[PDB]
Amino acid sequence: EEWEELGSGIVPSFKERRPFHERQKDVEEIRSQQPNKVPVIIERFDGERSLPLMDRCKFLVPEHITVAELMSIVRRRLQLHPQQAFFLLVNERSMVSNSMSMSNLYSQERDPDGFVYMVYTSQPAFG
Ligand SMILES: [Mg+2]
Repeated sequence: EEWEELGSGIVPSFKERRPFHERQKDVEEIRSQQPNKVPVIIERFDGERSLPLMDRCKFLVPEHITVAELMSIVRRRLQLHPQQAFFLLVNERSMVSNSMSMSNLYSQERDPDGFVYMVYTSQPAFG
């Protein structure tokens, strides 16, 4: 009569893995060390079946980098067919390949814990 664990195979996300205060401390220290860099969490969308997983979810992006530029990097890193559909969301909102800096994105979209959370999908918003 011993407790058997279930669901070892279901990977938790970053927020599920680490507590708020422990996440908040990571951003505090990193911002002090490298203040010209933006903390980002980039994970796969839950339902997603086409696009692959990456080994890392914690990332540092220089302030000057563009949203368009970040999408190309994330797209390149996953090694996809060029026709394959790729979208990158912040707070469940799709992003256009636009000219805005990571520092402007960070100001506008940061989570209370200090990270910006992004998720990548094959599913388009509309259509
Ligand atoms: Mg889950």
